Amino acid sequence: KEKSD
Amino acid sequence: KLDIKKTFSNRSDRVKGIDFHPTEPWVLTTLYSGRVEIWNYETQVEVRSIQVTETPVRAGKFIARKNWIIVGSDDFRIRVFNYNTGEKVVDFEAHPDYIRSIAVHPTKPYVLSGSDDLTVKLWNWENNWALEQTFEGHEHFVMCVAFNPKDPSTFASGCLDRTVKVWSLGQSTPNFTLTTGQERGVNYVDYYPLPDKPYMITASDDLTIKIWDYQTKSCVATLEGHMSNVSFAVFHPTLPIIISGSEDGTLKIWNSSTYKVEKTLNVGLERSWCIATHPTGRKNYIASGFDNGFTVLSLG
Repeated sequence: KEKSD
Repeated sequence: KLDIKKTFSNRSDRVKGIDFHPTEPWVLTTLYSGRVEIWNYETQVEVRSIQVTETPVRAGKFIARKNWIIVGSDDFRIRVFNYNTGEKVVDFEAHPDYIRSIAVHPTKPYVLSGSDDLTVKLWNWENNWALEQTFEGHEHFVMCVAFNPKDPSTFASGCLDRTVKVWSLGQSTPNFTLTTGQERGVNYVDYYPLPDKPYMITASDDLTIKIWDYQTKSCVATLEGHMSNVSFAVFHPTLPIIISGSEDGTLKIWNSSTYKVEKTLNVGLERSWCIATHPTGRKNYIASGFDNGFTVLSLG
């Protein structure tokens, strides 16, 4: 997943 | 005169969404832990809090005229709660993937949600939260949606596909697509609220913030200075400044005429994720959410 945080 | 004072700051799990109530001195935070909190920042006491889910809640807004908050989470759901009682009003799967952003129409009973499913969806609360439209066209996660406050029949969507699309309600294709040249994507888009400039602003992991003329589609300026991903950049609705925040841990206040940095703040809560400004500029309040909590500041 990109932009998980 | 810029004179920044900390009005209230508290620690919590990572704040992903944040919003001001327009008539009560309250701020809503939505957390990566699935919790949401409403604080009175003047008395420094919680109004209400809810363990909504176990997944991150990335998006949350007050709908003040209905006494609601609306939130969207990584479990794919939009939920709406009455903030006076805590009662859940509606709970539905909105997209088959994360929800990044929610916007509320100032005048009509519409909400927009933007998602990792590559769409923006329009929901109508006077029609049983019916899905009234799906805006398709983006090619990566939709990170941010925002209505044009001077014409809320249109709204802008910011995308990891390096574009902003501006759409009209009731029309299936964008009015135009802005090729930002922000090659790592757009995390955020916001409109300048005053009638003298047709401006929008975008923020990117490529460390830049850009100002756009949406009539001509030109880039008016590029603001550099952050050292890590820029999570947001917005125009202040009353003061002649832009406010941005970054994974470098700083907020920056930029002069909105000269596009030069005026002030850089490390509030010491690690990475910054989200922003709100008080809708009527009461005490010129802004608030930002971070890895380690939130802060509410009076700018002067």
